[PDB]
Amino acid sequence: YVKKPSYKIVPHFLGFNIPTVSKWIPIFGIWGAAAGIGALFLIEGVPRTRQDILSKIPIIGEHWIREIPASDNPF
Amino acid sequence: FSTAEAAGVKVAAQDGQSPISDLSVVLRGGSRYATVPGVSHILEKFAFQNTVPKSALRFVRELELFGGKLYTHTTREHIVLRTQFLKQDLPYFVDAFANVLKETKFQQFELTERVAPVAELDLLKRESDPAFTALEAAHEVAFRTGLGNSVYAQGYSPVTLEDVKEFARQVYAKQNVAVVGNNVVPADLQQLVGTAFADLQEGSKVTQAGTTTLHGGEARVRTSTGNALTIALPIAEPKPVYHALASFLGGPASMPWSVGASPLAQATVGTHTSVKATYHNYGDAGLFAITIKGDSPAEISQVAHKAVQALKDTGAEVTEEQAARAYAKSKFAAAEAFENPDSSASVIGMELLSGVSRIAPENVQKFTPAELSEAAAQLSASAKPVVAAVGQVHALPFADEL
Repeated sequence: YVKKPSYKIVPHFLGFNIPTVSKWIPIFGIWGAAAGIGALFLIEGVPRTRQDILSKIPIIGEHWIREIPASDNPF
Repeated sequence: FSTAEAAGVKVAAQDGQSPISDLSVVLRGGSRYATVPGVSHILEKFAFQNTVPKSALRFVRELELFGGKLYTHTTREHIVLRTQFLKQDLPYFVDAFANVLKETKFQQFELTERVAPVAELDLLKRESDPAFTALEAAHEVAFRTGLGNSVYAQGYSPVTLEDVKEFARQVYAKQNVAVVGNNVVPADLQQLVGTAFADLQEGSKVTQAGTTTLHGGEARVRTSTGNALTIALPIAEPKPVYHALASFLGGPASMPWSVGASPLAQATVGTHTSVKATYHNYGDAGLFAITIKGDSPAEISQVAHKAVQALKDTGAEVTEEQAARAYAKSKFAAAEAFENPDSSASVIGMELLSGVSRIAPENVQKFTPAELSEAAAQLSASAKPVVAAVGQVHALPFADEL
């Protein structure tokens, strides 16, 4: 015979609890990647982005190593 | 159902072989005892509201964890509160009923926002059927007060929180409470009720203000939502033969797509109308009713004439075949009523709260053609016929026409 139902209250805040949030942790990850890729793509033209990030990527990085010949540069 | 007593409370239980138990508290608090019109309906709807140990919210959330269900209804005689659960969860349900009877906080906001609106939807759903209305109207004409009180709360006469609190002070007392357990081990229930309902007031037996008086008459409830007609005959001496007569006269078909072989069923041929004879025993008076619903007032009128003729014809002569058919249909009706949890609970509730021993379906008396015809004769020759017409009342019959 059962006298009482068996349960606990899980900690919660602003209507979030850890079981639920834990399911969304990976989604925040992917959105973070999406925002990272997007941001980097937006500033791909900035010379510092190329110098410090993009030209350092292996294989692919040579796409961003481009020199103007000294004969063709007024400045 | 082994009847016993636990701490002043009458407890009846029957063990079975099922995972499902039904526990019902039957209260002597139906409408015949209602202090003010509609209070017994409101009290029924106030069950499992906020108690001091446990809120209505907490109760419902925990009930869902046990997968239990809750059923409540009000009759002229009782309020029935039933729970259905798994066998093992019995202690929880006993304790829940104890909280309701001992510790209900009857709060004004519950009445205004929760209880009264639900009671109003309950009634409106019932009245969608014009036959319900007609049979209710018929009891009101026949008895006026007591059995003639409305079962349900109506808008014209409002129930107040003080009305409900006073009635509950009377009803929720050891003298007005019976516990009925279907598929509950009887020894286990007695032990639990004995601990849980020990501090319930003793109180006193609730009584009907005034003696039951019988009256004839007419009620003409003009609605726009369907047509019906009840022909009732108030009975001063309730006798078990009227069960047999109700089942004999019959009305509903025992077979799909058929009319039926019962006299009242045969009265409906050529019409889209239905009929049903019923007998209501209330201990000290009874009501024998024949209700006809349909879409056509002309057809209802036509059937109504045939129905009263059928009753007169029965008063003349019944065959042996017909008397045996009555015994069979009546034993069956008794059996299925003792099976149905809603009606079952009230049957044992009546045995426990009054002292009217239940008639087992296997002990239903066989009435001879003489006894049946004699019963029908008394009804055909009643001094106090009641007729309740619902719908296009200008087109429905009157008592003096029948």
